[PDB]
Amino acid sequence: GLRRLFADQLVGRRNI
Amino acid sequence: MFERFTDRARRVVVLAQEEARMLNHNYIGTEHILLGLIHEGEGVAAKSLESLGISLEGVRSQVEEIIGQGQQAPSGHIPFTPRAKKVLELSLREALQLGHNYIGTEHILLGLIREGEGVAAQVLVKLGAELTRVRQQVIQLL
Repeated sequence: GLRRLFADQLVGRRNI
Repeated sequence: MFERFTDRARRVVVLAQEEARMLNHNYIGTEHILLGLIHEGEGVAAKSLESLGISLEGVRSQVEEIIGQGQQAPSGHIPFTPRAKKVLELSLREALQLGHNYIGTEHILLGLIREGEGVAAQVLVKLGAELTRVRQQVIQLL
């Protein structure tokens, strides 16, 4: 994803 | 937002992350997106950059100069910088405005040019590619 906390499936990170 | 990307556009951002990882960088920045557009190799973006003389090696060397290799290998998945997130948002806006339902490599490059201020933009200028023409050389390939 487009944020910070944990891994997106492919690229980047996401928040809850 | 990834649901709207072409398979090759998806490949661009996957390669961008891989490049950030190789450089021991903690964020995927616009410069990594640029590297990914070149690595993808086949798309309108890669071809535009190739035809404007912008090489993987040229970009890598500029990134090494400007940012530098990090010391420690980062985690699996690396977050985007705010500027890179803005480039992806603008890539969607390019595609929409052009009447395209998908975001291709061309739109990622157009988005990068439109944001126009990050590390990628700086690198492109240092390598003698004015952003305006990149737009030109692109929509022409289109």
